[PDB]
Amino acid sequence: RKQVSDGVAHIHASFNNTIVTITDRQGNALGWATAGGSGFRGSRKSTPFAAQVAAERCADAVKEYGIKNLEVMVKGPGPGRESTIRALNAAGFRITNITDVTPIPHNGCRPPKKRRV
Amino acid sequence: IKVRENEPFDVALRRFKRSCEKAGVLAEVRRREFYEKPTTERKRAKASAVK
Amino acid sequence: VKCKPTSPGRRHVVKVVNPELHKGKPFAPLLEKNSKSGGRNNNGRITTRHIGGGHKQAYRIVDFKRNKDGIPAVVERLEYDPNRSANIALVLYKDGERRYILAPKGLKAGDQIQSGVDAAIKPGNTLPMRNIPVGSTVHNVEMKPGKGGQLARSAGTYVQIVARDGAYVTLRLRSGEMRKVEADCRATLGEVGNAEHMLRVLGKAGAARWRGVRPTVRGTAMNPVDHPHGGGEGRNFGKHPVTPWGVQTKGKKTRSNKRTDKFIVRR
Amino acid sequence: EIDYKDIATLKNYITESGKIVPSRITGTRAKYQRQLARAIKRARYLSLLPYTDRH
Amino acid sequence: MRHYEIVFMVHPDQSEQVPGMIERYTAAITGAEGKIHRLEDWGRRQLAYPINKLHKAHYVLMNVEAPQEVIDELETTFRFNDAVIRSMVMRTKHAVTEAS
RNA sequence: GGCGGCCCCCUGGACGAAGACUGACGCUCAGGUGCGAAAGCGUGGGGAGCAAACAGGAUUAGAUACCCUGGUAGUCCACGCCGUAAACGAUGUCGACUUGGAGGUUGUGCCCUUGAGGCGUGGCUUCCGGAGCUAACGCGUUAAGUCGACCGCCUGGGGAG
RNA sequence: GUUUAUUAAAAACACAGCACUGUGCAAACACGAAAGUGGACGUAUACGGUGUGACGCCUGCCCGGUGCCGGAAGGUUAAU
Repeated sequence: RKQVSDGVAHIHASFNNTIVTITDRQGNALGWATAGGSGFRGSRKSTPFAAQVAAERCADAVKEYGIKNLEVMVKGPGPGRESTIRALNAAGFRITNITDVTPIPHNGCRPPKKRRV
Repeated sequence: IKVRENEPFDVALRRFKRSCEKAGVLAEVRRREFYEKPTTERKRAKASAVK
Repeated sequence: VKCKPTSPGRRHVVKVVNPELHKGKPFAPLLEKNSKSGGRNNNGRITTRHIGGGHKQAYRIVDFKRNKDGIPAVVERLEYDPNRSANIALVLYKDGERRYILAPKGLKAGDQIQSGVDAAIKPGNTLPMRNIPVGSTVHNVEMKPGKGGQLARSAGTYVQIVARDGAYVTLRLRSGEMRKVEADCRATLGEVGNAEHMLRVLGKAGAARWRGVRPTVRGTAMNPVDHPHGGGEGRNFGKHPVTPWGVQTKGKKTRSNKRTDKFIVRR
Repeated sequence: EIDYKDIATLKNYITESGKIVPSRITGTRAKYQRQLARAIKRARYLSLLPYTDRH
Repeated sequence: MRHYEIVFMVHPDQSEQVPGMIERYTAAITGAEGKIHRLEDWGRRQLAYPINKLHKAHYVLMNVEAPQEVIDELETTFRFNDAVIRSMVMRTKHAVTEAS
């Protein structure tokens, strides 16, 4: 229903959750899923079993848009860094690139301090 | 920070970016940075390493 | 008051420490080209603008339009204006004429005055903003593009040229920075002339508000024959708005011609 | 090695992480290294020494 | 006469505008009596970052023996020029005269 | 103290040197002169991101709480009364001190510069060496062992800042 | 002070700064049926609300209620 051939995988890895977010070769949405919202919502939803199931469950939908291969875009990782990559490729969407642009972020914007933790 | 895979049978050639940019950049920053007390600590560590 | 010349008030030796102490800006006669402002309110008949006391207006500076652009000019003096607190100055133009211009802080030497389409970027009469660079200071702004000076005075209202905004629809100003008016308007440069006469109290009173007028002083307090309040006995104590028209927030405008304000973030 | 025509031949001192390696590996005299350091600097800001892979 | 190593970036495809536009930049340097050690057409080369969207520039470098009275005028007439992507100025520790 | 990119101007300090010119015009200072980390006074504001107060959801033996989203001030400061506390050889002024020998660095004299610096040699810094001095840790000559010009502080509890 | 000549003669208080506030401008107000004259020969540091209580500090806090309004996620249920 789209025959785009090319997808662009924003792997929210993550520190608290897992959301594998596919946009098209231009930049609008294409297909997605998650761990926490699939049945896991609590202190249990970022786990290496969950992060692979997020990617596999994103692939069950993404298939309908006509898309065979992709790059990986890193702009906020966490547990687990390669797990969501392997899992789109397993589920047959070819990883032709990893774009590791990920904002640290750097000193002067000094991100949330939280509990001393 | 941009790295191909070829024929992609999930090759896992993606590994060499651990040298600095992917992996080393967390010395300061994690939630939160360290804020106070990391400056003389970098050169304190040079003495624990003499072995 | 932190500029120079700052001119400070006296020691506590008399009742008037302030007003302004500036030497070197009153002169006489009131020179050939001048006029005044007329009688008391006299609107015809039951007068709507309160408290009055309307003697001695008095004289005003007759130079508007100021469209004398590329004829170069030089500076004899600077003066005051008590209607606007302003740094207004005597500009001799080298065709054969003397004007009165809304000049900045210390624009004398007798300087290099000249303006217009492409010809200059200098201190400059009235200058089209489409012809010239970006800057913080602008001043005159022909309020709609052929009318005349939006600001007749250099009192600190920095109205600021932005660069490539919206096809020529520049200015970044006071109460609504998306005022959006065309760079076909004319500037002068710039908005700080007399800070001193307005960065401090002149008086409690001084001549500016008692020798020839009264200001506001009352509306609500005393005699219920006016405002919606309030019995007597010094109590008042009620719910009393500014009827029928409102006060401490509401807005008043719906429709009108131009009406270009576009975002107006308020507060 | 103070100026341009030599640092386009010395890009051997760039380790794979995209940065200039400590001279332990060959052993250069301080004057010569401290010359080449400023030859490198002008070639950095002018992109005539195009620093790491994507730039 | 500071030896200003100045790199300026103009619009990529205007190959017919730029030969004369170097004449409209050197015209400030000769005025000074200042003088050109090197002056390089670097061509339609690609960019390190996405600046002014056409992913190339027309790069020009020179090494001028020219006084401080020109460099804020140069800076201005690059900056006020809507065809100039970015422009930067290094100086001194002798002259460069050898091309890049 | 205290700045992190580079530059134009005013061009601090210096300080590596052929020397020239005058011969202690010197050192070192109290009252004062400048400077002045925390903070209040500002007077008008420049009004990201984070986070005291602000504002709650929440963990409730009371949280008057720490989370976590949201939150200013601190960021910094034109300009100026700023004393001031943790800026300790628990310590100034210093010249003579010539067993020293070992590094870390900077500039530099001399070499068929076949050379990783060889022979040198001040400065900046640290290492840590006898006779002595001496508790116990060891400090071991520029260091407390000699010799000294003062502008000093030093009047015991608790009375006090 | 000579202020409400007329109860008090001030033991009224007219000051004057200001956070907010009315209007991006045929600007607020409209006395007059038609003015566009005040404000203007003028811009939101001109001019008007509601006041201010030397001067300089100082304005903690506390939103249950009721103001002030401003909005739109959605229900009461009118011209249309």
